[PDB]
Amino acid sequence: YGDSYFIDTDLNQLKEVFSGIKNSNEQTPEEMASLIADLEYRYSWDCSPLSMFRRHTVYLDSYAVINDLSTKNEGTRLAIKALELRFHGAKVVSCLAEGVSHVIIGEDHSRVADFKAFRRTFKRKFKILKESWVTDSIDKCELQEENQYLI
Amino acid sequence: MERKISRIHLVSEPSITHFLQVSWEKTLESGFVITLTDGHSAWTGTVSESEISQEADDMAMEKGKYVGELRKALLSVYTFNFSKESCYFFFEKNLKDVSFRLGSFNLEKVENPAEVIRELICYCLDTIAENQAKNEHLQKENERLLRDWNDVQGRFEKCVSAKEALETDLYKRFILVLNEKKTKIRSLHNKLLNA
Amino acid sequence: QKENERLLRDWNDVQGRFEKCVSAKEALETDLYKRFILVLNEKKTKIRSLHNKLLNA
Amino acid sequence: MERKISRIHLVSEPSITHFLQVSWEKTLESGFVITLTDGHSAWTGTVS
Repeated sequence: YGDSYFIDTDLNQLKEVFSGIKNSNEQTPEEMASLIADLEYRYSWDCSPLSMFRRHTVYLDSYAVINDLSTKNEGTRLAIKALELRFHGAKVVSCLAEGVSHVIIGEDHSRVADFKAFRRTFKRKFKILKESWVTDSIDKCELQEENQYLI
Repeated sequence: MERKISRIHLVSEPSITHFLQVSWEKTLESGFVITLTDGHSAWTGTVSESEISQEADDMAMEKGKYVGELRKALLSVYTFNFSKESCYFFFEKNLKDVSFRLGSFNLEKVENPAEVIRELICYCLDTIAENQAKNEHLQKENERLLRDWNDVQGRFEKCVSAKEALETDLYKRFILVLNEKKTKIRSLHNKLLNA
Repeated sequence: QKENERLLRDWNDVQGRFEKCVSAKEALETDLYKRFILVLNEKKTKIRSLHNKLLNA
Repeated sequence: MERKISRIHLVSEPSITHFLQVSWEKTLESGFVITLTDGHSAWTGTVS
């Protein structure tokens, strides 16, 4: 590819090389997230702010019916919190399967009894957190302790 | 000077609406002017600090619960009774199978059924109109705030998408360059342990 | 009144967060390449060495 | 249906505020009912 094994190289040199590599997306988003999560673990980039939620899979409770993709509550401040979670490395997901570590709750608690009930099913059990956990962690550039943000 | 107006009945005339009107200086607690009408006739009273505070002294009801119960009762179970001659008005807090006295006014009526009804209508029509003006202003103002909020939403979505694509794109290219180096290091490391 | 208060807060909110995000995005590409340069030059050092030794044997 | 209360002064009666009430089905043009009152008396009629 034209980065020289026999010479150690600069920003402009790897930029050129990167712009010459083709465009592709065969890696699954899930494969890719773990490649990134592993590289940031090896080289200690994992506390970097824009990756702080990398190890969080997150469901966002704007659906009036849990897991029904038809029931979106658009124009709520939860939409800004999904921009925020995505911007800082979270795997935001539109369906709550076994793979979820966190559920995020806004103003409308009309769903919390059913999250808590559905969570009785699970082998590894998600947390249910207030919106303010995402906010406070981004503002402090660092994962804030989840226990004060529970339910 | 402040004021409220409200529709009532009397058990003395069960079939028909009346209007109480309650007007006070600063608070309901300084004392006040009260006015009853059917739609035809002018009843009035003035009942002031020295004796409104005497109500919650003659009665077992304490000041907070009584003035609170009165603003529930008066300023919209309660039950209202008046007689036009005696000008006695009274009302009482009806409970489930017990019932106890709340208040009464020996009112004294006035001469101007019309002037009374005019001020009541003019108050409503003014208070209506000022609120529709405010409702336009806040509506405009907070269209601007939503209009703006929705645009920053849009731009933030563009920035979030550009940031995700920037990561996965850069890491995919890094992974390709890095992995080829790692594979060659492995191949050579093994090839060198062997030769 | 309620909707005005909410949106005045919420507008200040996403205005600040967005501009913080724009600045952070604009640093991100320098950051990643600085990290990659070093890792990739250290790997090249290991390849130079092992291939030189393999050539001599 | 629409109605609309409006407060007026008759030329006859400088100091009495009167109330004109109009009531109709969106086009005033279809005809309307009209009331006047002064807080003591009331009058009505209709236009087609």
